[PDB]
Amino acid sequence: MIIPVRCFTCGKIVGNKWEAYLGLLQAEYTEGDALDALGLKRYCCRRMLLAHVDLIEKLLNYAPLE
Amino acid sequence: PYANQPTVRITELTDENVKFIIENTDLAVANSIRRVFIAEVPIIAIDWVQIDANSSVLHDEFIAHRLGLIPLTSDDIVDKLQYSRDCTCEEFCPECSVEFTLDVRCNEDQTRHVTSRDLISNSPRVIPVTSRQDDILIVKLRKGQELRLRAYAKKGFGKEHAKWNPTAGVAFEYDPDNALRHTVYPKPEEWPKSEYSELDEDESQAPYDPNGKPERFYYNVESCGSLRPETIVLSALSGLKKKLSDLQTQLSHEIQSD
Amino acid sequence: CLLNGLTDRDLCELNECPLDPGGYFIINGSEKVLIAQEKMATNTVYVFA
Amino acid sequence: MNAPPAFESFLLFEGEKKITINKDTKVPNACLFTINKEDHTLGNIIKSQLLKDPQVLFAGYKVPHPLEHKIIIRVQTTPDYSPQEAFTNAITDLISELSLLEERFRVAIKDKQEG
Amino acid sequence: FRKAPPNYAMKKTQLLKEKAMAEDLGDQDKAKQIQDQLNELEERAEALDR
Amino acid sequence: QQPMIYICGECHTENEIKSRDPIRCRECGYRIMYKKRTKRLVVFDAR
Ligand SMILES: [Zn+2]
Ligand SMILES: [Zn+2]
Ligand SMILES: [Zn+2]
Repeated sequence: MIIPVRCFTCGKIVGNKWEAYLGLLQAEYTEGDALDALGLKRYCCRRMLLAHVDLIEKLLNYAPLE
Repeated sequence: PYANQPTVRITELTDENVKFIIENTDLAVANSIRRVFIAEVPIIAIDWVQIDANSSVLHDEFIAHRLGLIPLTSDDIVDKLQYSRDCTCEEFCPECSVEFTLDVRCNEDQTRHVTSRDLISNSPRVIPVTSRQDDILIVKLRKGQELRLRAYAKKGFGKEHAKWNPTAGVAFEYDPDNALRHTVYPKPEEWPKSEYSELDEDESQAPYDPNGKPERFYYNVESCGSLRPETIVLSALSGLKKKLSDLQTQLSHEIQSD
Repeated sequence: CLLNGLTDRDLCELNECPLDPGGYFIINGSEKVLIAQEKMATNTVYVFA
Repeated sequence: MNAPPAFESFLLFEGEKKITINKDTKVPNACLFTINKEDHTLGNIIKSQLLKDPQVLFAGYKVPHPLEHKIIIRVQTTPDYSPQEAFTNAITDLISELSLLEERFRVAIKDKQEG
Repeated sequence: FRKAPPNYAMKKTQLLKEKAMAEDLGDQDKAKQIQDQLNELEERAEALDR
Repeated sequence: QQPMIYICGECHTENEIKSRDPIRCRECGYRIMYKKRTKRLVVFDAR
């Protein structure tokens, strides 16, 4: 529902990289290049950004008030 | 009938990871230092979260869980603080803990991004990693929601929980050529040469070596950002030395009592 | 139904998600679904032995 | 619901001894050291150090059960060298070695930074 | 006195307006209901975009 | 002196509801309303 804070297997902080990864994908980069541009060497930490689903948006659509 | 004279040589020192080499030491010592790197390294981290008003879309415990995982720079504070369990006072005293406060409320129309930068610490030096590269996203708030809480941090080590795990990933590897045959390749040609392999590209693996002991352990400790890597190594060495010292004292007392 | 051809905006505002397949009744506040039963086709001659 | 707390793996409980010596009877000069609230970290290195010592005929540790935080170290020396002093010597030299390693690592770092 | 659109009844208000327009056979009432529904939809779209 | 404040379903407006009273929002008028968080010492361990 939200990007984790750390890679389950490794432990490297990955939570602070979701917005950057999205920006890099948006401008021109491709995933395979954006991932190493952020500095994710081990394939264990890449699954965090590739596989992660972003449901928090759908959750925010149900605004309590206004 | 005594110990050995290990040597050390750093190959790559940065503010993010350290790659060094240890020579003339036993495998047990190397792997033990590794396990101390991962498990027994003092570090600060959030451990007590009191939530006063949480109107976000995530659970109450989700916020505390995430806040448990945000690293905190402890370069010179972990050594000074004392474990809360061994403190001699009630409530989280500043001498034995670091307090945190967070109070955000999405008023404008655009969705907020409550990042670690909202964690206003009382102490100057104990802050999340934002000094010098976005910040750890905690939760997203929408107009009308709010999140008020305060949490305290305390010293622990990875063995108790992962939050106290300073190292991202320790790359430990010795004898890059399979000279001691500790592993048997069914088809050696099919395997790629190790980064530390001195062997040329023709031969697949070094010839067997009967009278050969493991030396030249290669380390690639990688700090998560809480402590500096060389600081992790120094703390691990000091902690292991202390554990041995305590054990020796206990054994001495036991023998004397007998 | 009240959500016949309704945009995802209104669905979200009605505390419902656009992904819900639907096609299930609400009795006493429980989602009831009818299992498709099967039987022998009618008006067809079968010769069993 | 019955998950034990995380502090039971390293913190001693009131009344439990950190280290207990128990002489064995099957062979002369053989003792079993029992350590509470420890793991392979603090047993494997001692095992190796005891192996280095030539006067130590047998040396080995074990973990009775992973869920239990306890280890047993068995040591058997020549008749003229009690296992207690073997253990003390092993720990003393191991501490000396780690201190020397720390000093060398520190000097290597301080030289690596602009040097 | 309290205006209707505020704040969570946008979809309910739109459905009510559509139902009233469908029920009403008058042309002027139908046009007014359609215009009100279109205005409500536009306001909701603007709020969502913001 | 606690009148057991409630939160309207869709208005998200507070209401003062006492015993032996209908459950409705002060305005519009709906039949759904949730309670407000306790005031107790909700303390979690970030474990
Ligand atoms: Zn990973
Ligand atoms: Zn204190
Ligand atoms: Zn009402």
